[PDB]
Amino acid sequence: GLDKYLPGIEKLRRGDGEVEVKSLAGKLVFFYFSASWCPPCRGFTPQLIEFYDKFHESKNFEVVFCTWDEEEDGFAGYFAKMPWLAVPFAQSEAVQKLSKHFNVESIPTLIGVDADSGDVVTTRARATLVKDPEGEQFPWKDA
Repeated sequence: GLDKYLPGIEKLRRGDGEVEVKSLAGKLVFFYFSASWCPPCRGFTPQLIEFYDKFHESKNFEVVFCTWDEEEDGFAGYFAKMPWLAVPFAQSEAVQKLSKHFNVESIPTLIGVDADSGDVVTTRARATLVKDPEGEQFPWKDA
């Protein structure tokens, strides 16, 4: 499923180490496009962390940080503040291609896909999450 979005990437960062992309089986996967330099990201990130801590297990999803930072030691200090996963900085090319695939023109953006089928579930989770903190309408399915 996730082969389409992250061609040939087999591992993702988690805290200080990594995890196999295989460990995402069965989950809804949210790609989070953000950067340390982005002003509206600052306010949205804590809202996403709150939702994630409350619901990642019970609503069975994962978040994968897809960085738009272009400085290496930017990224790392920035991802250290997040509880979820990240595309490794060295694989920024995959992130750029993913961003184009989903027509992400601005950040923050949050796109949810089904790990197993690859189907896109929601492209507007950044807007809907802020209006639905208790996830009553999760996963905010696209028309």
